[PDB]
Amino acid sequence: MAIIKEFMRFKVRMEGSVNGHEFEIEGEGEGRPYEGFQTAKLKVTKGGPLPFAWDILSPQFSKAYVKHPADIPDYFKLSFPEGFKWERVMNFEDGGVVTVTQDSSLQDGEFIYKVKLRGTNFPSDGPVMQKKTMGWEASSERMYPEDGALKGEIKMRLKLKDGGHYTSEVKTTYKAKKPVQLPGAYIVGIKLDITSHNEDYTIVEQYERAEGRH
Ligand SMILES: [Mg+2]
Repeated sequence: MAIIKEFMRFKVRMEGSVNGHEFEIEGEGEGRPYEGFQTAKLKVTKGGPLPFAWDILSPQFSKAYVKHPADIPDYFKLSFPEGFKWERVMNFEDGGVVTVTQDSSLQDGEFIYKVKLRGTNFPSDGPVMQKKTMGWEASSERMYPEDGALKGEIKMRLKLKDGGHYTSEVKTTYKAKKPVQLPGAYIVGIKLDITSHNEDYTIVEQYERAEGRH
């Protein structure tokens, strides 16, 4: 029967560095892929506590869980079980840069995610390295087919604790491991929130809702 069930779990591992500080994270998540929501519980397993804002990592922890209207081919779901890769660059307005690569697959009944991230050039006195952030505004990820993959572009807005925001220009390329039907251009509306964290953000739970529309 259907490869992807109405309820699905995942496991994730991230290896990363930000301004040369190495860390690892392991987590697990679950959600309802056709309804477009999911939760994740992440643990810093190496390199904790992190000396920077969790918020730059949160968008790196799951595109199988986007609700898609029936007339827009669901590139992500169609790619399983083999799955898809994605690569991302986030150019923040004060010059920090985060580059990410990710592999998604369906193995032994659950999604498996492997992420590698490199952040550099965050100013030492900036909101990222000083942990002065408080979560992302809703995003519209503009998806368009290009050069045989699905490209997404976002101008993301990170809220500041004091009031105000901090901007990032994001480009992602999502590419199935086997050829799959690409959609036309469309938009994925996304909202991500940290719903729980321990004091030093070595255990973090986050909730995301995502839905495609024309
Ligand atoms: Mg299993």
